[PDB]
Amino acid sequence: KVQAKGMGFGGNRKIGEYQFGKDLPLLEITRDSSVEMCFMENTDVKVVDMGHKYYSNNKPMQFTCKETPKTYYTGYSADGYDRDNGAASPTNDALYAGYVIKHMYHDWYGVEALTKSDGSPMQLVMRVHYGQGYENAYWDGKQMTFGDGDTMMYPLVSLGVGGHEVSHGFTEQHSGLEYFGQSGGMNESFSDMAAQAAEYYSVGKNSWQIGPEIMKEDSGYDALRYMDKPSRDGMSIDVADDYYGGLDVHYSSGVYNHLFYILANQPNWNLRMAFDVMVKANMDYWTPYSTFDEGGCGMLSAAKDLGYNLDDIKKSLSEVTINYQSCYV
Ligand SMILES: CC(C)C[C@H](C(=O)N[C@@H](C(=O)Nc1ccc(Cl)c(Cl)c1)C(C)C)P(=O)(O)O
Ligand SMILES: [Zn+2]
Repeated sequence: KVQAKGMGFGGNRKIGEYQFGKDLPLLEITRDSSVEMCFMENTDVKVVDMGHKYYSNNKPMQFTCKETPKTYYTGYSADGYDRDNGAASPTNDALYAGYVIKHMYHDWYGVEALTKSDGSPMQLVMRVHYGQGYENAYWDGKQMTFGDGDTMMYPLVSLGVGGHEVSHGFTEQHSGLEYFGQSGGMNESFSDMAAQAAEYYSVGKNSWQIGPEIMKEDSGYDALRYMDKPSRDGMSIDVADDYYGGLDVHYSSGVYNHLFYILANQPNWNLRMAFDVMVKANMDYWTPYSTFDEGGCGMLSAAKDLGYNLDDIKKSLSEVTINYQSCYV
């Protein structure tokens, strides 16, 4: 097998169709020239076509690429497409999203996005077309799985959704924030922060929302979540003092989502600087049962290591009613 390039399409009916090879770079694929077969796979990312099944052998998506129709059109029909539920090619978008997320973590932090139990780098396995009408995505400890959506959502393959799911793995392999209570809200938030960071890495801008690009225009929802004012969704909370023990992690995530938005918008600050503090806290300070307040201490320690302004962080923490005075015993 050799290194090859893939030309084709991505996007969906809402955000529009674009072309790998014109609007965005070509995709990194592999080819077995002896059999004129190509694979949606490279060293860093493997795309699996689940075929709307709930299980798979996780072999890479494979498609015919003939010397006489190097660069080849993607898709089982060699036309650049892999259409499903209003998306041009969720498998192309998954291969690109994995590239972006892998290179964001390498370029910004010199770290693998994912690693095995023994520290060896872990290939990003992006499993697409999962299930029948599955309107979600999930991380399972070793790979990222994305449905094709149904009446409410387009296929859930985007930079943001991919960044969110890969970063559940980043958290599991670092702080290990447990997926309930306050630590679980932080876990969810870090993944929503990484969705923004992936967008910022790719195009230098981010929506401050989760999933607007995959919500159908007739669903009645503009987005899954809003980071500037989480309570816009009717359930998420904007400050730590509004937390209660029965609040799901997808709603208590509003605390650190709002905090991330606030910090990134302090004078002189940007998304990358805010994410630097969060990533370093996840890597070096946050503990599996962290409270919101303890997570603020970790942010402060991380910022001190990086040389970043602590008063700007303290002001942001106070705005989401996190008690950082506790950090100084
Ligand atoms: C970026 C996205 C795709 C990540 C996933 C996610 O947030 N999507 C769902 C959600 O809002 N769930 C949710 C909300 C409330 C409760 Cl009570 C529970 Cl149980 C789950 C769904 C609505 C698409 P993930 O965190 O599960 O991997
Ligand atoms: Zn999540």
